[PDB]
Amino acid sequence: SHMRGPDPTAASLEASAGPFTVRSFTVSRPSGYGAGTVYYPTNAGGTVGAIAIVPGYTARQSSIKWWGPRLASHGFVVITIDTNSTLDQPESRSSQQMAALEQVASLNGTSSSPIYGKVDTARMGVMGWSMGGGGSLISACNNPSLKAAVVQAPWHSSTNFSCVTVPTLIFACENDSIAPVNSSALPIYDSMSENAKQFLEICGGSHSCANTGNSDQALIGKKGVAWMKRFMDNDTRYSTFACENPNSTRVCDFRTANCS
Repeated sequence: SHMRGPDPTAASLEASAGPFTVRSFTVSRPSGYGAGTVYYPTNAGGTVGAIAIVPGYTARQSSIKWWGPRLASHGFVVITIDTNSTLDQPESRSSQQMAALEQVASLNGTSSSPIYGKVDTARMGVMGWSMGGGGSLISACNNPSLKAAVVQAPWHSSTNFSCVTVPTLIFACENDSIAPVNSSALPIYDSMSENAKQFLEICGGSHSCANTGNSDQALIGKKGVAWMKRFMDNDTRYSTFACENPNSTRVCDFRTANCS
């Protein structure tokens, strides 16, 4: 019972910004991770959940930053991070992701912070690209109270994510050469038995097909926002957009199970 904003439409979800005004700040003393930018709604009308987003191997915040304003404008506090090192592996990335959520919780309690009192610390979600995606799944396995996960071209040495009980959306990139769909994304998707889950493969995509500047932001943004609003807010006004096949020629494989 955490509704923010009006009933959504396709158009309102496809737009570059949702209903809320977004401001941001850069974390002064990032504690447990490399750097962070916090995006927040000024006017969501209530506390909102928090989401931490982690980049890929070799990559920096810029690679995933487009998600920060996109999600925050629909009613989330969103921290986009740099890892301690561009060469951190998935386990490290998961620890840093959780550290980022932890510092957002601290700042929610800090009267000097722009996000003072804006966060519902009981409602948190995880996202990431590449190893940041594999780290997000680790996070969800270790912390089953997380409300949702949205990952893109996830990377891990294993495909065994049967441990993920949280609602999980996987964006895959059809022609990914780093994390091939058939040997990575689809096995990971199929390993999950215990949860609402979805698999959306972007036609022609390379490993970076869901990153900042991508050609499919209306589609990808609509789906990521819809999944987060549905599951982080238990907002069934978003069931339509979270669960649907989005009838897009830019989707080359779509699967979902246990969605409502």
